Amino acid sequence: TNVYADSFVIRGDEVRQIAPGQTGKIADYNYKLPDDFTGCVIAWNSNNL
Amino acid sequence: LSRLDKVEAEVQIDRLITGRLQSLQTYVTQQLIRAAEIRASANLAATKM
Repeated sequence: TNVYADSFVIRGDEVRQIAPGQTGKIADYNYKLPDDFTGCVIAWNSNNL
Repeated sequence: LSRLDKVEAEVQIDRLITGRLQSLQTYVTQQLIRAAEIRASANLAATKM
């Protein structure tokens, strides 16, 4: 019906925090996936930029 | 709830709930069956009475 595309840049270690229902700094105080999230997490490196 | 972060603790509490919630139906079903015996014995009394 209606999608929300939201993006940001995080570290290569903390991206495993980027799982809904997990802990760690990015999911604790920065950006929070919900308790029931069906969204897809797309992640890649942009080290050359 | 104290030890574990909720996202995993959800699955744990299931095994409690599923266990306990089942354990009620066991108890309830027993009472139904057992009451149906008393219900039969009650009529025997009401018949004698």
